[PDB]
Amino acid sequence: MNMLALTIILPLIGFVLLAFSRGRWSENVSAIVGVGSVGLAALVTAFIGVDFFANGEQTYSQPLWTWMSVGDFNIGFNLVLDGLSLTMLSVVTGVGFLIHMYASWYMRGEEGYSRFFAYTNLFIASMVVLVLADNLLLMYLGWEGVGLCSYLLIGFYYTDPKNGAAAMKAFVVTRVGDVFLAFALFILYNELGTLNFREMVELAPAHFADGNNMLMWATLMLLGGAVGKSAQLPLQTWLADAMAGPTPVSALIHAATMVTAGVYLIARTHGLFLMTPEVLHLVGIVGAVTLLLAGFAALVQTDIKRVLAYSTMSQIGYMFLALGVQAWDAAIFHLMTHAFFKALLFLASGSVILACHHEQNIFKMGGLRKSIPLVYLCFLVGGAALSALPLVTAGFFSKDEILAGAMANGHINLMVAGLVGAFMTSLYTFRMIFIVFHGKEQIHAHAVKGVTHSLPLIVLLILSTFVGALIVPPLQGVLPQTTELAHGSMLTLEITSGVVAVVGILLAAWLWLGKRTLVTSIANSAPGRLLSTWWYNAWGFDWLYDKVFVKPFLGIAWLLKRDPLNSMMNIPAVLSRFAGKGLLLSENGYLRWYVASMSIGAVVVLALLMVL
Amino acid sequence: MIPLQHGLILAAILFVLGLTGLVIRRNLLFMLIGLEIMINASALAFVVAGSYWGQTDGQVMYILAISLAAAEASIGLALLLQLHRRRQNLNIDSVSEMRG
Amino acid sequence: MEFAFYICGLIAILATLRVITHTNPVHALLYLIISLLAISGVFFSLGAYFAGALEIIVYAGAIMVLFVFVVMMLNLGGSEIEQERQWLKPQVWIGPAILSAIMLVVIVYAILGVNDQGIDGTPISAKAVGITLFGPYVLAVELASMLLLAGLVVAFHVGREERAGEVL
Amino acid sequence: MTITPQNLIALLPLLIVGLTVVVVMLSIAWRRNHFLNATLSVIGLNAALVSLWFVGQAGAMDVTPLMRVDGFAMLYTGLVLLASLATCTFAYPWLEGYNDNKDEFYLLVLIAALGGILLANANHLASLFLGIELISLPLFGLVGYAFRQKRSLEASIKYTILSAAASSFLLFGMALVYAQSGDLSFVALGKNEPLLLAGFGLMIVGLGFKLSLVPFHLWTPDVYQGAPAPVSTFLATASKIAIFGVVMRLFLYAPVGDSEAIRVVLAIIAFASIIFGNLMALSQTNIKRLLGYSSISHLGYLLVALIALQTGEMSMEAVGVYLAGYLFSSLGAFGVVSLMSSPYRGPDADSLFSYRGLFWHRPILAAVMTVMMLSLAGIPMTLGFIGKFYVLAVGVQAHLWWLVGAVVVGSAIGLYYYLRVAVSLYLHAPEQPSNWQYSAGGIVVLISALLVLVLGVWPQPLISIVRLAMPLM
Amino acid sequence: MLLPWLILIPFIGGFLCWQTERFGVKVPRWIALITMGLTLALSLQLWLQGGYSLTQSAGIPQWQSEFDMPWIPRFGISIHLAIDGLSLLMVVLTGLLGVLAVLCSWKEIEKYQGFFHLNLMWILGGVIGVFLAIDMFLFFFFWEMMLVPMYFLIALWGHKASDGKTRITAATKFFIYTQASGLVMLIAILALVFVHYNATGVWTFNYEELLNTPMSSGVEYLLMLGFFIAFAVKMPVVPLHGWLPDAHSQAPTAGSVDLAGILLKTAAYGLLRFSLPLFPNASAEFAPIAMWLGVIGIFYGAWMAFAQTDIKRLIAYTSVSHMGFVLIAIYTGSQLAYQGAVIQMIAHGLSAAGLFILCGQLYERIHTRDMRMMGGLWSKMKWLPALSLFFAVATLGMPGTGNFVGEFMILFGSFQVVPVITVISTFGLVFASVYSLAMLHRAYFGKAKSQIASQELPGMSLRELFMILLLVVLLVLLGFYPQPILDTSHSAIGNIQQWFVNSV
Amino acid sequence: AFAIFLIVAIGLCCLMLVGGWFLGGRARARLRLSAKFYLVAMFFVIFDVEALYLFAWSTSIRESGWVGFVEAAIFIFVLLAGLVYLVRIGALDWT
Ligand SMILES: OC[C@H]1O[C@H](O[C@H]2[C@H](O)[C@@H](O)[C@H](OCCCCCCCC3CCCCC3)O[C@@H]2CO)[C@H](O)[C@@H](O)[C@@H]1O
Repeated sequence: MNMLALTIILPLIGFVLLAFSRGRWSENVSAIVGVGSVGLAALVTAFIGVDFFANGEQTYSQPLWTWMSVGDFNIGFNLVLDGLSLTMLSVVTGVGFLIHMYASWYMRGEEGYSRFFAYTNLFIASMVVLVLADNLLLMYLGWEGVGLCSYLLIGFYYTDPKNGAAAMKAFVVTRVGDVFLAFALFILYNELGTLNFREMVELAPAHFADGNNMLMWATLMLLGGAVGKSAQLPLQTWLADAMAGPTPVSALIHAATMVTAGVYLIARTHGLFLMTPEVLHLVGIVGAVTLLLAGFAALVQTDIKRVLAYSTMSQIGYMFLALGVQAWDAAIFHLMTHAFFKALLFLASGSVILACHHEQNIFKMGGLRKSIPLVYLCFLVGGAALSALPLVTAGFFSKDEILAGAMANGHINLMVAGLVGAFMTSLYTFRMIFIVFHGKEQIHAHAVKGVTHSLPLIVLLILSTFVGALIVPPLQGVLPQTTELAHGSMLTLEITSGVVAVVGILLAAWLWLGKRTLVTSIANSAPGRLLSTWWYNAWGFDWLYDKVFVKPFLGIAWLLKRDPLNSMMNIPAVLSRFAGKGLLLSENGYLRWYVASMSIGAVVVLALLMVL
Repeated sequence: MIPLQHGLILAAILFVLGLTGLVIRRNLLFMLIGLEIMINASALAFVVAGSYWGQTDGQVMYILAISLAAAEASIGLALLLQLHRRRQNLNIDSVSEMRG
Repeated sequence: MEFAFYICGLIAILATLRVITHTNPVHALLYLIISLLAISGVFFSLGAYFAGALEIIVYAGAIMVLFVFVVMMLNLGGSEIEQERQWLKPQVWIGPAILSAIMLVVIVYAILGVNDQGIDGTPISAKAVGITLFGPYVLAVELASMLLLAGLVVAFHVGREERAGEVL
Repeated sequence: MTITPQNLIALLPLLIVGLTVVVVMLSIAWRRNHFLNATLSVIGLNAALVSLWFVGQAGAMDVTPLMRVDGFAMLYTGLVLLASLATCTFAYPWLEGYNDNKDEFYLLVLIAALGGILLANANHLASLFLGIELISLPLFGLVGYAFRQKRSLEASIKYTILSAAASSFLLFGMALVYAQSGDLSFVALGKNEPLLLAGFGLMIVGLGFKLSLVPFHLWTPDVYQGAPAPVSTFLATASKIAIFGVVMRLFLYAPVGDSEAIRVVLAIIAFASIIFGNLMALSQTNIKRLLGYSSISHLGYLLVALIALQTGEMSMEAVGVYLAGYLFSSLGAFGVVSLMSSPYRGPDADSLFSYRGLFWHRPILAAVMTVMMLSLAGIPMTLGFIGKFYVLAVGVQAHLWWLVGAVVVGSAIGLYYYLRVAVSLYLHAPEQPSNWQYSAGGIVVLISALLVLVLGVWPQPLISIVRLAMPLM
Repeated sequence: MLLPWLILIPFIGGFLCWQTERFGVKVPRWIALITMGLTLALSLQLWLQGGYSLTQSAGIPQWQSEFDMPWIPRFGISIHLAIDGLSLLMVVLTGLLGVLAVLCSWKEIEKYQGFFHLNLMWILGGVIGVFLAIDMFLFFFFWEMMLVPMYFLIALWGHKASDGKTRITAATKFFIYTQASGLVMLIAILALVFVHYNATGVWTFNYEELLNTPMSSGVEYLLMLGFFIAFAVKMPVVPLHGWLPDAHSQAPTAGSVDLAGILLKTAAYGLLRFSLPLFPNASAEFAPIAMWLGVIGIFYGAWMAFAQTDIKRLIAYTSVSHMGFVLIAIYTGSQLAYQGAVIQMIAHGLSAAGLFILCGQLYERIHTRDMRMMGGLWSKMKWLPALSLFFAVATLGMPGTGNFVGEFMILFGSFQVVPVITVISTFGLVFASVYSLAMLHRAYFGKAKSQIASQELPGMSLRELFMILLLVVLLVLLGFYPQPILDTSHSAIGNIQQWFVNSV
Repeated sequence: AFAIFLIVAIGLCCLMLVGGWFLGGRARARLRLSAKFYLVAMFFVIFDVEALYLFAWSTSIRESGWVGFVEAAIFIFVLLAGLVYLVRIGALDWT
């Protein structure tokens, strides 16, 4: 331990190195340093995690210095390694390392190799900052750093307009979220003036004698931000388009990084949300609605990447339900399993959309089963864990523990919903899977094996199974409240889950695997078509936003392309130019005039003098 | 007898007439004439005031006023002559070259 | 000693009006002279003897003179007569007429304010006007010379016309 | 009341001038030599200045009922002499080009200058009238001195006639006030009577004409342009500086000078001259005409400090400071314009265009012309500023809000046109002096700008020195 | 004691540039440089000798050093120079930005280098003065004295625009604007010395003694308005800003570096030291309007910036947007808001300096300012795309850079005093995202181009690199470890803060 | 008694007028003739006026004093220098 710093210094060093080495490096060397650093950061995460368990699970705080000082305003650069932190961190450097290898192979011979890897190193560094957040400010360095790197990697393939504009939808939205988070910070500092988790948690019950009015806002904004970075509603619109990025990215940011950051922040501030019941209740709610809408839509995506996307959105939805109903250990456990099998799913999706020569559309694909074994198998394992297959999948244990919290707290509506959602997930997941690997092989794929591809896929497959469920996050020593346990209903429940899951997979098999004549017939129907386009279109949100925000914003911008104020001010100048000419019209060399002028002027002087 | 108001009223009336003329007239000769009528009216007033008050000042001033008169007729007619070799009539509006 | 004033005055006034109306210069200059004489008379009304006399022998005596001399040498007076008649019409005259009439009215109104304290027309010996002229006003006597002399120098630099006819 | 040796020492500069006038006119009548007549006239003025010094050694007496000789008169005389002297050292080369006789010029100059000293020294009412006749007559001639061009002549005639009309109002006014109020001396303004005011307002009409104050300003550009450039130099500095001297002193002693109606009509007039001045000054291409409108406005600015005379004594001081500033600045500008006309040739450098680069072949005249060009506009590092300063100071300090606002607004407008000009002087040159007579004018402008720069940056010397020449009260 | 040499070295510097050009067409630059190294060095020396962190609040009249000399005794006006932590910082900043403005033009010749560089020194020095000056006259004097030389720089070395406005007209707008605002602040000062003397019978144009002044409520107001307006034109606040986009559009690159990176700063710093102390009460009553014009500048600024077709002009409007935030920060008693202000002014100094220098080399390499004819520019040059990227990042308040540090402290404080406004301004932060990004895309991302001008372009000379990198480093350190700044300024800040509040 | 002086006055004027007019007539029949003629007539008017002044001086001489006389002196001397000027300018050559 005590090397908590290396878990940032490494990714950071890598980053600077790769960013100062533009193309001057052979794919193999920049791959070497890019993957390598993060690798050594994983290694250090292991060393420190081990010294942590051995040391007896003692909260470790390593203060680096003070980021800044004002009178009552003291913010510090401190790293706080506890159990939750160790989960976040382990996940990051691990899943990270893996995605780093798979990307290592995936990006061979491509615009800016060194560049991609630099950005990645910065993404890791940023995340690791985020997770070792002593306060909220250093954390905010985290969230911003993250959002940024995500903007860069999404909008990595700059040459195309659509790509970029996806990166910008990303940054804008994640930003607005980050503003809500801000407000959270400003309120929590005006009220407690410490912005350091533990202290806020104490001075919180102390100072909020008559709380439940300013604490409410603080937390609810913490939520705002959480929603933002986790793509929950209603800051979800940015997730779909996000798929415009290179696959390895859609793994990193989509499975083991950003969304997880949102949920994790909502976790660390558990004590604060607790003191504000209603908003924790909200957290739950939005989690639910999100997993639902997300599912329904994920059902219609004609694109591998985008299906997987609305998947990640629904899953994060689950996690937000787990949190919304005081099932913190459940939420985080699930976050881990989900990093596992979502990393798996996305890497695989890369190997496939690539092996199809950049096809990426399910329909223009097909019968891949025989063509590629490794990949097909991976989509089966993953897709199954995601579907929450009763055994051999950790995802089942996840969903379970979660609904165990849900029901276990008399929140049976979020429970029922969540189930409806398990049905949903199994269903769409396999619509995709079947449609991609079973049926008429339209594009003749072929396979290629290397360590830097196979190995990662293999480890992710392993950990994506029930074997993944073997690992358990040290969420007791941290103090996050234990979930209210259940029993006897634990089995009725569990089998209900397994049953809905299996019914799902089967029904998907019957729905597509044949002629699809039923599904096809029901697509062309009027209602089925209406809804079809609906769920296809993110439910209409992108529309509502582009219509009430983007359109009128740009509307103003066009409406003022020239400063109406600059002109409003040029008014006097004009008055004085034309006044100029006007008067000037009295010098006309006519002596007679000038004389008559003296005369009149005299007359005015006399009249005035008389009147006064 | 000698109501100062009437003498001064005379002075004024004349001054005004002379000015009017000065504006009405296009021929520089006539304008110069105007100017003379004016300087004369003003000196007249001055002496009338010098009569209200038992002072030699009204008069000595009048003296200066007419000294001026002379100098101005000198230079003014000299100008007119310099302008007869440039305009048959001394129509004054013709000198309008310089303008705003 | 009283009425003489008034009649002299109205006569003069009428004469100046006349000078302002007429077109043939000689008639004008003559009329302006008549006026000046009537004002010499008025001067006398107020016992401004050195004044009235001085006006007879100096103003209308040598100034108005130099004028007649120049109009006669130039002989310009005469021709352009119709060209001069074109200029004096109601349309051109009324504006300035109204203006100056107004001004006159304001002035006169402002005249009727000060206290008249009518003073007798008790003579003023020339010798007195000179006693002052060359005692209190010494410097003025000395400078009016300068005024007249400059009058000359410029009158020469302008009124003189070189021989531009002869060609090189 | 007669004249003792004292009073002669105290009429010293006036004497010396008169003498130079006669002497020079005689020499002219005998030989007709340019160089000689000039060098004579300048020896003479210089004389009149050191003479000032010898007046300084003597007492602040009163020579006749028509005069008063104090430090105030010493200041205004000193100035008017500088003005004149400069005018001559300028008109030399320009005349050297002239084909006709060159000599009558310097005479008209001497004469006008004498009249200006009568103004800087007057206390009676007649003295003023005569001082303005002396400041008018020879100037008519100076306007017409190159009557060959239609301009110069039209100018001379217009200026003459109008000038006479004004002299006429002024007279008839003096008549009305003295009539109502049986005294000619300033101090005895007939101790708000109707006729008194009236007469005073006609007097206004006249003074205002001579001063270029709206609505009696019109002739200004015509006349600044029409006349030989140096004659413009003297037409703006000497005449205006001195007529102002007399108007300050008059409205000071004059008890009616504390009146309201008059202070109002005055303020109005000032305000309006500032504004119309710079406004009409904007769209100009004819350097001269510009400097002319410019003058109308600056007479506005001083008129301010005159309206705020009753309240505070620094008032006058300001006026002095700013009158020196104005002086050296106008001598700089006009100096480079008449100096630009150089040997007579034909018409002068009316067109701004002629000025362009101009720093690329004639650098130092461009410098002088920009330093003055800023000065005149009210920028720091120039006496123009310091004067701006004082005018504002005396403005608020006396609580004259409208007038002050106007002052700043104006200053802005001016920023526009003057700034333009200097920049012109730096833009790119358009495609296309030996005598030590040109060098006079040269080192003259040079020195003068060096004054607005130094004295811009370290005003104390001038300030105190002006503070030092008070009138007798 | 040392202040004089601080104004002199730049003055004498300019003179020497001018009278060295004739020795070699290359020398003036070197002179300007060397002299700037000297000046900066001195700033750093007074930085080192005086306490890095000095006593927080001994009272308004306190200075690491002071210098007094008679000047216009008749008026009680003397050469009064005074150093603070605040002023110290503003002077280091100006010295740096000086060295850079000398570098960034190292590759631009028209007319004479001597005249250029001299003009430049008079600007820079004169403004340094505007900081060190404490005698109100000397202050005002320096204030106009710099505007002249600037207006020469714009009207004599700036490139003509796309809109058809001659450089001379930009120089004009700028000059009239700042100068006549100047007139108003002058007449204020006048009214004030007048009141102080008219209640203690002593003419002084001195800061310290003028504080004492008793004032009828309503008059302190009008006075404080004068001072405002004059600070509102140079800041800028809204209505009075257009001179900024134009003057930046037309300005030579060194001119836009110095204009954007300093003069506006002087506007704020004067707001602080003069508008508040001299008039605490009236200020206090005026804070609302001040803060609202601040939000309106935040927004209107970002919008005009984003709707920009020309680069330099967008950047300019960016500076307007940020000043909005400062103006707000000021009228909110928070001392936190003031620390925020300080660190953010110097921050945005480094930032905008960076953008205008880069935009400068970008023009040097594709002779254009209209983004409309530039895209996917990244492929072409080496560093410009990515350094431009970094500075674009930092512009919008991104942690890791100073801009965040300062804008967020500002926000914290502002919020403690008035939240509604603070939140709204933060949304301003969201707009900052939009424009900074748009700019970034238009320049370097997308279609290889929209005009033939885009083929593989020349490299970035070592000058360009090492100056832009020096700037980067600075902004990074400032984002990371702000303490030295916060401390150096904490003294003077605490003082103005205490006084503003206490006096109400 | 009185009116006789007024008659010699109106007469004197009348005569100067007629005469001047006839001289104008005869004049109608390096400077040029008309210029010279004018200059001369002018200096005549001047001499006239300044003479007025002189007489004024005359009426009271002992009452004026040494300064009065010295004044008359400088005055006349200047008038005379004015004549020397006019002559030496060549308005004499012809008349
Ligand atoms: O690299 C791609 C292109 O980038 C630029 O184009 C485009 C670029 O693609 C595009 O992203 C950029 O942003 C347009 C943004 C509009 C919405 C702003 C936010 C509205 C929200 C409302 C709610 C409150 C928060 C703010 O504009 C450049 C064209 O003006 C370049 O000009 C192109 O040449 C490139 O190909």
